Amino acid sequence: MKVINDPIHGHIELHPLLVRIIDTPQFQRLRYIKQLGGGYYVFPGASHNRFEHSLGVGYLAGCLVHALGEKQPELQISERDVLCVQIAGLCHDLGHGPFSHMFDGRFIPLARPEVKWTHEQGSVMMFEHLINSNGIKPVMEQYGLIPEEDICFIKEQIVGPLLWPYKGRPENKSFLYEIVSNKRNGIDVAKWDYFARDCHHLGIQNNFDYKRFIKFARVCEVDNELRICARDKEVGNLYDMFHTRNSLHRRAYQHKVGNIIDTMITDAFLKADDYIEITGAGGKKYRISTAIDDMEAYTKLTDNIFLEILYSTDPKLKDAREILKQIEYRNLFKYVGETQPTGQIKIKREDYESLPKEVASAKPKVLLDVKLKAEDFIVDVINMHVSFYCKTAPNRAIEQLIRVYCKKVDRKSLYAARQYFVQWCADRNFTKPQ
Amino acid sequence: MKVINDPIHGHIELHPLLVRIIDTPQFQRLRYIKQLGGGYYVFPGASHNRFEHSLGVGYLAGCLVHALGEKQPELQISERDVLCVQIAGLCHDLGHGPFSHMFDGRFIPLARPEVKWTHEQGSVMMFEHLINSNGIKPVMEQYGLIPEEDICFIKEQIVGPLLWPYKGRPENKSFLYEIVSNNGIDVAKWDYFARDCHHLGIQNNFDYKRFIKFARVCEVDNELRICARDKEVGNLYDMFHTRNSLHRRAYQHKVGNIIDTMITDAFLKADDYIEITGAGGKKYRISTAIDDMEAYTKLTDNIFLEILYSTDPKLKDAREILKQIEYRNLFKYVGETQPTGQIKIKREDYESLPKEVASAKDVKLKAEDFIVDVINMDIDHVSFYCKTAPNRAIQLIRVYCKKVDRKSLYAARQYFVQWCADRNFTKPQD
RNA sequence: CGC
RNA sequence: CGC
Ligand SMILES: [Zn+2]
Ligand SMILES: [Zn+2]
Repeated sequence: MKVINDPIHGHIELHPLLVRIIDTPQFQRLRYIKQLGGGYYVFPGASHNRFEHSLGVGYLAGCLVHALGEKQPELQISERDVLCVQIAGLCHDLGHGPFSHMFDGRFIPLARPEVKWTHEQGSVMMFEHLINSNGIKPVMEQYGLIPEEDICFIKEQIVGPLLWPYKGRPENKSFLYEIVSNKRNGIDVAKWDYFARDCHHLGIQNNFDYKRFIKFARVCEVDNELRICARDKEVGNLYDMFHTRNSLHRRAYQHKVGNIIDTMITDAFLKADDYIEITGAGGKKYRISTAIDDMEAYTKLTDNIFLEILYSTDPKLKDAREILKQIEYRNLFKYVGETQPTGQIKIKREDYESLPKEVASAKPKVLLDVKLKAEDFIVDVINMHVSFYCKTAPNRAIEQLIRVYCKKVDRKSLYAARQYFVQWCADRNFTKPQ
Repeated sequence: MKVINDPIHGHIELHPLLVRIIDTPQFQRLRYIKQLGGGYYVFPGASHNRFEHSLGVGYLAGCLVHALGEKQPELQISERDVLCVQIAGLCHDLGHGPFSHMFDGRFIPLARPEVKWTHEQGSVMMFEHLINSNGIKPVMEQYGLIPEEDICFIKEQIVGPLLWPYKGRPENKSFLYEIVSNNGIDVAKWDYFARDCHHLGIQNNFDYKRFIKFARVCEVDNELRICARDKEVGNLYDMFHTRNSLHRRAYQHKVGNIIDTMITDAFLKADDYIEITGAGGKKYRISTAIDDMEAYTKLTDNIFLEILYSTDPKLKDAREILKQIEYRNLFKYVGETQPTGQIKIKREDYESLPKEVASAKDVKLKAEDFIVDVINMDIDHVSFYCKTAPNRAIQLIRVYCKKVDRKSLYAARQYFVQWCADRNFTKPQD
């Protein structure tokens, strides 16, 4: 089989069935989507894309199931189970759009507030499209997979279930749905890859040692469910991982300028949406916000759309182009403040678009000259339990931030924007900004 | 000052003038050109672009020039001098085209064999274009630079001189011309040695920090040359070895070079049908964008995706080559050879080679089926000093086939071996 | 506001 | 033929 040499995992061995899924346009698309979205414009080392991360997730998913399979043959983990987990690891991010999280986290809710969309649902659709347009089903049979149920298994590891809700594997293998993405504690192999990979590219330092965690993991009975468990001695490695997670969020994922830049890209896309045409199945033409509705079109929707707007000459694209040009010139939106919702609702995606109006409609009655419209405000909604076993008894067990930026960079609008912001938070009973 | 946190160097401090140069479309362009070109298709960690490298080179350039001047005040090293050497470091790669070296190393020769072009020449043109499009001359003045002679000094660091052939700085500051690009020891190699090892997972045994703090300018044959300390000779060996490990394992990688030639082939078949708008509304091709910097500003690795996502029927041939890269149905390796004792093959003759292979001889193959790739790399000449006496010192040629059946593959092998006989080249191994 |  |  083939070896891919990754700076984080060294030599990666890929089963020939994984190679065939990788060597498709639907998987090679991930080479053109930056892992950290606009974070590259803030961190020059963060040039990595979804592709190499996905190889890493596919690789760690395998190492874990194969480690668990050797130390616990009573789990009856087949080599078909291994491949289904690796495929799910490879393919979990297939549905990511331009600038990863900025696309489904901010662009799609602002452009189509009525539509519900996640990158995970995109991954399922893209995976189904990847199989159908490349004849992967026979290659799966050739290598021992049973397509109808194994494809069901792979999709459920990605997006979740549609008593025991799953239908790809029975209850005696429930621990398999915990590897690729863990919806119950947030410890999965995908986190392991990008902690290490993002640290590597940001120059932040990573104390967590994923290999020791794999070496000592075990499946155990916890409330009559089979769950993967860490050794009781290894709590120190887990403390390190959580500290790395907190550093990456505080330093990189929630960086002030990096988030501002994400909203500028989203602004440019929104101004371009009516004029960019992406050709989907049958020659039908889609927009940036509607490419998610046709997988052929989505395949051709990547970070490229930044440069296609930046390089365009079309007069209708001028407004969008000038937003991208201000990023290059480093004339960004200006930070106004921050807040938190007090024991309150999740500010919901359907409401993201109404937010700039509320801020402008707020009444700071300490009245000054300048007044601002909704188009001048950006509102940024940033959305953000381990069982152990002792070695003497091996199968016995033991939120939202809201930033406001202003598109006008004068002293007076920024002074006024602050007054509107401080007023808006009182209206909704948010914490006082300062 | 503004700080940029880089994984190779930690914190980089940028003088306000450098920020002004960096925050232009001409410099930001470098975010959209892979440092290793097609090598990303073999090394998934090699996603790095020319931009981050260029910041490293400016940083390393300042470190060296600043450490010399503080340790040897007799060198008369101004802050004008430091800023100029930083700008030269920041901008030395401004002229790189799509997929870095694959552009001027193979494409421009195959598309316009008449013209003799280098990315360094592009960097001079792109720099001049950068300075005028963003009003950098007044900013240079408000920070103590004399633009007319300093722009010459920056240009000369990047491309070289047109007796003392330089006109940006006098001979008593000859050493300043050795920092950005040189004997082959300069800060540019230092950054990409470290940067490439970091993304490739190869180990870099050279420590540039140790070389920097122990470096001294000394007189050697009437010229002031930058000299390493005697005890750093072991560091120099490690430097020369990681350089050679990077070329043999990464830059001259077999599949990555094959992929580079597939992109080049795609570009030549797309060349007559892509239009890039340059100054005055004039239109240019991938091959002529080099003659107009406004157009060149918009020619990045994005030209790869424009072809790949194109629907024009006239771009189908180029599109299908790129689509063959995604599927991993690549050209096939036939063999390797070298011009032993022979005249090195020159760029102007690159396009003649695929027909010379079909020339020299059941199934027979035409020039269309042959790719000929010419791989170029480009002890002494480095002087050391002792502590007690601190002022005195002491081509590859590969052939690929486009038809991948075993019958055409064995045929192309014989075309190749015979072609080397006619041209006095080595007989390939197995 | 590439602290 | 991302040894
Ligand atoms: Zn992921
Ligand atoms: Zn360079």
